[PDB]
Amino acid sequence: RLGSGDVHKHTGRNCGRKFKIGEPLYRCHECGCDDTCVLCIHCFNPKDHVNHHVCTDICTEFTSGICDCGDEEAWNSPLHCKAEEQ
Amino acid sequence: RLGSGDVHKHTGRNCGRKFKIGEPLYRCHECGCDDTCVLCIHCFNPKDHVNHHVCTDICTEFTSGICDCGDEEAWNSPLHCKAEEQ
Ligand SMILES: [Zn+2]
Ligand SMILES: [Zn+2]
Ligand SMILES: [Zn+2]
Ligand SMILES: [Zn+2]
Ligand SMILES: [Zn+2]
Ligand SMILES: [Zn+2]
Repeated sequence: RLGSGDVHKHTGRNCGRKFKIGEPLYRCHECGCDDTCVLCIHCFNPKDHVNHHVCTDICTEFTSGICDCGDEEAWNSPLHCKAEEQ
Repeated sequence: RLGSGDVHKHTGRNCGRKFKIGEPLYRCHECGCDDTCVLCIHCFNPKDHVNHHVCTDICTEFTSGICDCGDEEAWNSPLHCKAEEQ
């Protein structure tokens, strides 16, 4: 047996979650390679960002925008996905 | 019948969660009345802080420090506890 983890765990791939209208998300000035790099609520790990300038958002329009957790091109440091924590 | 909510829901009182060593937490420059006002991970709601300067922390020492969610003396605006969201 092996217990199941979080349904948002995505070890081995990019998260790719598509945001819905009204859904919040996170940005980090220091970690994001640019101001389009974002993390969904299931992925953002506060432990990765102590003393960083974090800025939340809410998706307010139909977008093809997606969570960049697990996309190393989007981040300046390793992230530790919150959904991987047990 | 009425379904149970989140075990961290604390409608009607202050949260009061005591942080453990290694536990992350949140601060908001604009919302906190001072730099001692904090929110635990179960309470911090990103929807309350769009375009605010949010700063995470990790508790690194034995403290009597506690989450201030639901303590109106600690905040400059109404918060909407994440644990109340269904
Ligand atoms: Zn994600
Ligand atoms: Zn992730
Ligand atoms: Zn960061
Ligand atoms: Zn709390
Ligand atoms: Zn709360
Ligand atoms: Zn705020």
